Amino acid sequence: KTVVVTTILESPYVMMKKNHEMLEGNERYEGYCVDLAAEIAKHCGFKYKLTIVGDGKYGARDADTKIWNGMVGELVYGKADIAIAPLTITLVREEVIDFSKPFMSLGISIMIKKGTPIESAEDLSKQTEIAYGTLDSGSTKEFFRRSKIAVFDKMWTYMRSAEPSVFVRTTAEGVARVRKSKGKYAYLLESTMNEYIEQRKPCDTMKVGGNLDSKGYGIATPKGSSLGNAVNLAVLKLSEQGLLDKLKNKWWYDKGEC
Amino acid sequence: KTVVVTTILESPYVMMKKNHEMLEGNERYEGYCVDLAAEIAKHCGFKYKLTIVGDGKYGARDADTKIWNGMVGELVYGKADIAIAPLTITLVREEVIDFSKPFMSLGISIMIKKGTPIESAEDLSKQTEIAYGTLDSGSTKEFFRRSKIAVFDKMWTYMRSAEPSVFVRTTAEGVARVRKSKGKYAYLLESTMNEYIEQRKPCDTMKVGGNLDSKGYGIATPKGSSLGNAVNLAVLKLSEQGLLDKLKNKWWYDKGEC
Amino acid sequence: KTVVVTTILESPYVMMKKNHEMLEGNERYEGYCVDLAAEIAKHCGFKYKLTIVGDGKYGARDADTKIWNGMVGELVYGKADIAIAPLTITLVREEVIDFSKPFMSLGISIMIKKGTPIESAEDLSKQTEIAYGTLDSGSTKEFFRRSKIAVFDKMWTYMRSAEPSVFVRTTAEGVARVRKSKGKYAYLLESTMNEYIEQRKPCDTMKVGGNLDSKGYGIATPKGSSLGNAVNLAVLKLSEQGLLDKLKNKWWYDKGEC
Ligand SMILES: NS(=O)(=O)c1cc2c(cc1Cl)N[C@@H](C(Cl)Cl)NS2(=O)=O
Ligand SMILES: NS(=O)(=O)c1cc2c(cc1Cl)N[C@@H](C(Cl)Cl)NS2(=O)=O
Ligand SMILES: NS(=O)(=O)c1cc2c(cc1Cl)N[C@@H](C(Cl)Cl)NS2(=O)=O
Ligand SMILES: N[C@@H](CCC(=O)O)C(=O)O
Ligand SMILES: N[C@@H](CCC(=O)O)C(=O)O
Ligand SMILES: N[C@@H](CCC(=O)O)C(=O)O
Ligand SMILES: [Zn+2]
Repeated sequence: KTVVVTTILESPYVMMKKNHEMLEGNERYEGYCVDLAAEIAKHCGFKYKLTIVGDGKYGARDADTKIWNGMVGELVYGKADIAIAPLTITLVREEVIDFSKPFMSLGISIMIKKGTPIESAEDLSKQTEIAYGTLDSGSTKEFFRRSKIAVFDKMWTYMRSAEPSVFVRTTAEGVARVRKSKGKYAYLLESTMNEYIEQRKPCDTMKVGGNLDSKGYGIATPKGSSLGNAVNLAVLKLSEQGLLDKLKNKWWYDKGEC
Repeated sequence: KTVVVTTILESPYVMMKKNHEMLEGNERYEGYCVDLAAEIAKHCGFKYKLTIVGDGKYGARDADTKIWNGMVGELVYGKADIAIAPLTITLVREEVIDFSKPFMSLGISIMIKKGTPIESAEDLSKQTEIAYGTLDSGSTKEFFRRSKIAVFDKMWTYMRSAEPSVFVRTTAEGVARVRKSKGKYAYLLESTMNEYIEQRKPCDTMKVGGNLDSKGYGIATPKGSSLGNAVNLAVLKLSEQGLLDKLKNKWWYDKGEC
Repeated sequence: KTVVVTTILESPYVMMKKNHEMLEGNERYEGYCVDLAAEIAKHCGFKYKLTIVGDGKYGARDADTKIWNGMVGELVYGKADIAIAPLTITLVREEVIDFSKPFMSLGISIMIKKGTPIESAEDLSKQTEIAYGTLDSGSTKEFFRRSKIAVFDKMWTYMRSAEPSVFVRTTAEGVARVRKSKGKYAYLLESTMNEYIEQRKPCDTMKVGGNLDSKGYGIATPKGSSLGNAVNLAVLKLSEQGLLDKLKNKWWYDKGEC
């Protein structure tokens, strides 16, 4: 039984392998999460099909509709057997899907175009010149939507009324937006992505500040999926074998272009 | 059946005719909106009675009570069939009443007694010496109250807290307050009134800076009224036949005194 | 359902990005109306497909055939769910389609090559040296065609009978013609496009005089469409949150080249 892995195009976790669009199969993709999926499938002894979540969303439960979209939805509604993505372990997702132990640590972080007078979330919150937003339908946005933390809950008050929307559809759009914004837009996103981008040409962005929180990417499987246990042990195996570090190095730093 | 037209004594939209005491019914009044109402009535083929809004207000929803006052309330509660007044098309209002397309454009503008060291909203927001307020129960106030724009949020933060109240009940009061404040009061009001006032003796006020927002006056009708369509088309007709411009010229600039 | 947004390639409202040779769906497009469509959609919470009106016309009822072309037609004949375009609210159009409140004001204005012996429509109406025309199949043409106003009537009389046609198929054609005409052609186009063009290199054109009239672009939906309401409310929300002015700034002025 081929495990349907839901994942999302998000560098460097999962990326079309240059010139593999026209291709098919898992080999098309590359990235930390593709390798991870590999080491996971190998350690759990399963065949998997990497599928890119249709709506290209990580997963959020639509308010009112209550319907999970993105990779979470995939798992929740049985469209996918497992999500091997920079899928943030969050409480609201862990209620509806299972998460392996984190295979990666990240925090919400601020990406700014280099030179933006922003050193912290506080800075962002304390000012108006510089818009900032998050991926919509992602844990970051939810982090802010939900945070009682005075500075975030506020950053949210701003972001949620912000217009144009400070929310971007994709990390690339946030990043593009930061780059295109002449520093007038700060993108709140996961330090791992932020760190990846920081290391990619045009190298005009950087992570400033520490992370606004600490979380992890877990491999998500549907609630009570039998894969969960295997995958979880796999992740831990992988972690202890230094594979995750090896992978993170491979995908973040070994290709550093800055 | 005689259309009850709610309107508001607001120059030069609706004004008691110099005599007026010797006149009855519609003929008491003259002004852009009286003329507009005449042509709207003629073009929608209804007989109407101009009636001034009891509370002389345009209309805002009372927080807590959620009751609408002013012309909006007159429509909302079925005291009037139509509002033909410089009634600003706003989101909260369009939610409870219908507006023809705007028959007049306006923006929130600043009226200052001539010679006030203010050239913009940013200026007012940046200082404390010159008070500034808007008509309460009006769209200008609601604009600031609901504005997320840094400068206006600041301004609203100030105005909402200003003591004594920077808000006025009538434009006449705001205008008087400007004229009497020796430049210590800037009146945030709609450019149309501001322009009109600018052009009337004592010619001591002026609009400064551009409009803070762009909006329109719409002939309002109760949500889902039949008149709405007719009135809307009549407004478009009147607009296109140049009547609106002819009326605006007649009432704003033909009478100019400065 | 995915709302089908008809709109028109008209800078800066809707324009092909720059690599629209590598993007799909809505991201191929950029511009004020593209941004407008996005927030409109985000606020009305619908998915949309931007689709450029086939005939690249705005909408005019073909005399004799009585068939609406352009985006009006697209809406009138059910090909589009909504037009998010510099579509002029006009009487004839509101008779067949629904317009939101205007999301942008404009007036018919005269674009002349900078330094053209023209300062007004009266000026144009008085002379024959400077040809002037409008966009054909536009509200601007129809304004003149249908104008009862002596001057615009004379101008119409002139334009309709001017040879070669003073009318142009596109704004670019009109603009090019202004430029190429060494100032012997005045383009009567909406102030907004006039202003946009003014702001674009070669900066050889300018809006002269006031507008001949005042109208707005509204987001159009088929008559009695459910969307109309939400979109109208969206437009108002957006307008009040300063979005439309931000967009206007972003697309007109923030890239100003003159
Ligand atoms: N940085 S940290 O060690 O304090 C830290 C780490 C994690 C925290 C919280 C904190 Cl304060 N949350 C967990 C979530 Cl998955 Cl429930 N992940 S974590 O990276 O181990
Ligand atoms: N300039 S103005 O305020 O007098 C003005 C504005 C509009 C008018 C007419 C006039 Cl006279 N027409 C409407 C059309 Cl949509 Cl029926 N639009 S408008 O910009 O609000
Ligand atoms: N300044 S502008 O022309 O771009 C403009 C005009 C109107 C906007 C917003 C903007 Cl940004 N909002 C609408 C709503 Cl208030 Cl009914 N009216 S408008 O005058 O056509
Ligand atoms: N990793 C995030 C997506 C990126 C973000 O939200 O910043 C998630 O699972 O929702
Ligand atoms: N036209 C405004 C009143 C004037 C103002 O608010 O300044 C309204 O409809 O509320
Ligand atoms: N916006 C216009 C087109 C341009 C023009 O007519 O000048 C319309 O809706 O017809
Ligand atoms: Zn390969």
